[PDB]
Amino acid sequence: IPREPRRIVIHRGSTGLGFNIVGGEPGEGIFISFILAGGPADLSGELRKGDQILSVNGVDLRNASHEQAAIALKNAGQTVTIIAQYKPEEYSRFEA
Repeated sequence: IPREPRRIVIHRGSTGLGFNIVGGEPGEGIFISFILAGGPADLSGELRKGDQILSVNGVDLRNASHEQAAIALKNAGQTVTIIAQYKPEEYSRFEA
């Protein structure tokens, strides 16, 4: 799994984008907390639990609140460019 930022294109399906995000207040980061088996994110093979979402369709989400990121993803349309960077060490702060 590359640690460099990676460009991923997901096409929304009946189950949505096929992943969940976790975040907090601005600056805590936005991370993929779950990927649905057989959903669009899984079929791409490119996203991982523990990825930080750096941007969505050119919207910088590095310092976004959970709410800001959730609305960005909801309004990103039916094709979504995600810039992701694998950061399981930071993600784990959010996982019980």
